[PDB]
Amino acid sequence: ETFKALKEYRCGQSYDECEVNQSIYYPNGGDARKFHSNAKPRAIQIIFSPSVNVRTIKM
Amino acid sequence: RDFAGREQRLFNSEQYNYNNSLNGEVSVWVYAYYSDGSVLVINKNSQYKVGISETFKALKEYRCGQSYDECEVNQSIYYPNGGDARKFHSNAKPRAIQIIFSPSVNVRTIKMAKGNAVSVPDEYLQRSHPWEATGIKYRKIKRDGEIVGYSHYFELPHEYNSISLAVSGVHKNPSSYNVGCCHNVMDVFQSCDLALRFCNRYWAELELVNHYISPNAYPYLDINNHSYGVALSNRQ
Amino acid sequence: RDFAGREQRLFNSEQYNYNNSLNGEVSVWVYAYYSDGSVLVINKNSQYKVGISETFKALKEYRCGQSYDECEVNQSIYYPNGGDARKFHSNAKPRAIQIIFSPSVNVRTIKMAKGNAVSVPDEYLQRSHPWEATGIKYRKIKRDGEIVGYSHYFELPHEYNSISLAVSGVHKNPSSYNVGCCHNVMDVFQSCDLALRFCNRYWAELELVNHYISPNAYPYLDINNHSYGVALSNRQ
Amino acid sequence: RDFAGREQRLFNSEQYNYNNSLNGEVSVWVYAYYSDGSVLVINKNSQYKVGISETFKALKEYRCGQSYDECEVNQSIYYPNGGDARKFHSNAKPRAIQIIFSPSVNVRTIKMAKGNAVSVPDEYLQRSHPWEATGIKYRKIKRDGEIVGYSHYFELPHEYNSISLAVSGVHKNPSSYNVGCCHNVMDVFQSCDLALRFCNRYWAELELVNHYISPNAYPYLDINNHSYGVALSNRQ
Repeated sequence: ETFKALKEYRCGQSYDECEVNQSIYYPNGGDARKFHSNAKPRAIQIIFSPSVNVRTIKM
Repeated sequence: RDFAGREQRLFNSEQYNYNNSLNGEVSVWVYAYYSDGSVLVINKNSQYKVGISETFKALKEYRCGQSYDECEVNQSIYYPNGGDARKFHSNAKPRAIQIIFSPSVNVRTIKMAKGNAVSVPDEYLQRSHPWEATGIKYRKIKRDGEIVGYSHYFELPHEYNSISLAVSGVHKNPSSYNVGCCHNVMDVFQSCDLALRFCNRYWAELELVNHYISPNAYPYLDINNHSYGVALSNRQ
Repeated sequence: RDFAGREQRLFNSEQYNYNNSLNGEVSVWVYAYYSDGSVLVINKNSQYKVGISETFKALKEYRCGQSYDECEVNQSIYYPNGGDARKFHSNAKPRAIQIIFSPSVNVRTIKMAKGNAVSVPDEYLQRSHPWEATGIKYRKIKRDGEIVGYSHYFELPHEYNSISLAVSGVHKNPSSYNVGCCHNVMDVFQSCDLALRFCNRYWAELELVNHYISPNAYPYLDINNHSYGVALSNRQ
Repeated sequence: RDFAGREQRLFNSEQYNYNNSLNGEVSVWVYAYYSDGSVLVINKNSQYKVGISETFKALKEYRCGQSYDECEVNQSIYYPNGGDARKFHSNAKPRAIQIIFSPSVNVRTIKMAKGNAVSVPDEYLQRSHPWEATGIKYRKIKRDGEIVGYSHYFELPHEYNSISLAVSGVHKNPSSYNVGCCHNVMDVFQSCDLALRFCNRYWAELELVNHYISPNAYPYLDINNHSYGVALSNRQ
């Protein structure tokens, strides 16, 4: 996934968040009205099924 | 005895050489140029081999935060007079494309499928070879006598230039070790999963050079034929 | 014989001392910190004594020019499962609070009522003392060895930290003259009417420091524990 | 020898008695009842004395997340035929009011200023006493023979019942210690700053009883004359 694809999207509920992205790709590159976008993930968890071979996992 | 000097030159040379090793990246970028002066970039970075494939509709200009008519434009491009569009020429169609590869590609492996608007490489499927080997057309992007990238640039200036596009290249490998043979083939399959994609639309080529090409040390060739990138081999 | 020097030092000392006199201001600020990095400030400035009191709803983030769901969030915070909200945690809830007093406060008079979301100080009214004397928790904000303000900072990092908040302090008075006794009591009642309030939401702590704290010569303690303010007593 | 029993009775009695001490809360609630069956509650909780004051406009129904016409309604209520409203009777006007005090009030100190729509207590300012002492009208809200609160209920069923409203009561003090005399007067001034306010609109009296009155152990008297609250003095 891209950076943008991991951000929160609430279907049925954007211009500012486009500029947030621009300001994250390059410092001071965007015209965003916020210091921290709450649509950014705070954490990630990766889970594999027990059928994986753990030694082959790559990130 | 100038060890700072020696280590600076080795640090840059190691970067050059690592990228060109079989442990390093190969990268492709597709730039689509619109009449409003904005530029869409799609980038993919992967080990072993890399490519990008987009539909006609995916290459058209989209300004996030700023559609029914453009849906009908598409219908009228798939089949003549097939849509109910209120415009002769959509300004969301790209006017030109530039394909850039990293210097770690082998240029002889570059392949391009430049289809029509319904995603057929050469008029009808029955007569289509699925790609063309276009490496001979790529120009060297050079800085300080070093090849920093490879460029293919083509205009789509005619009303009939309505395209789907895919491109692919393989990382150089001047060894006789086949990275896709039985010993490593599953690692190539994993590389498909591990490739990282980026896309964004910049309002102007200036913004593209200043905030995308340059900060990332990427190669670029601008509309005035000026080369951008960073030479590293045996350089301080 | 350097009269410019002497007068500069006296001008600053007079400012320090005037503020600490019974003719001077006492000021309180409440800063609420949101997860988007924005900061709401509420300030009150008054003679004799000063305070601020806000409801749970009043402390939540409001971006002017940029609601039904947040109304239901409130209902679900007043009573568990009492609302029809489409979110587990409202990002409009403050994550932290900082209380700052001017150096003219008497720290021993500081009182705080930190209620629950229905404005009850300590679980049920029947068992609530209406305030706590929290002065012992205030840190000195210092510049150049001078106390420029007093700070109490507390996080609300848990889902259950849903608060109403009031704070109050009295201007220092090392005299035995009671400003609230019969000779001056009506002037204290008028001071209630005369207090000036300010509130605003700044997009970042940077903007708060640059455009609110610093231009006004106010004390501040930032999230990196850095002190801001202006030392004036016997200083040029 | 049943110490669990004894301690349970003392725990409840201590709550009853603490609230009635000079260290405890006194609380007032104003309930405004609308024709759609919704109820606005305003609560204030403070030491020593407490009150609420609202304008005519502030008492009208507001459904958050769900105005020009209602602005003109106001104009036509301030002066007859003064507005351009598209309705004879605004359903946002309250139909009734209930004032409830905590049992820690002294009923003889209760005062109410029930003004007209332009906030004048009795027709013209020149002839207005600024309040009426209405304590004799308050009913005891009782549970198990214990007074859990005091209630004044009045309908506004006529088109001309268009009101501004303020109410105030003092915490009981059967001692001869004057809490507002010189030794404690500044603490009463701080209590003004420390009072906590709450307001909310519940869709039905059911929701008000279930999610506001009952969870908080507050007194209430419903439209069927049923009493709610918790008796604590010498009770398990």
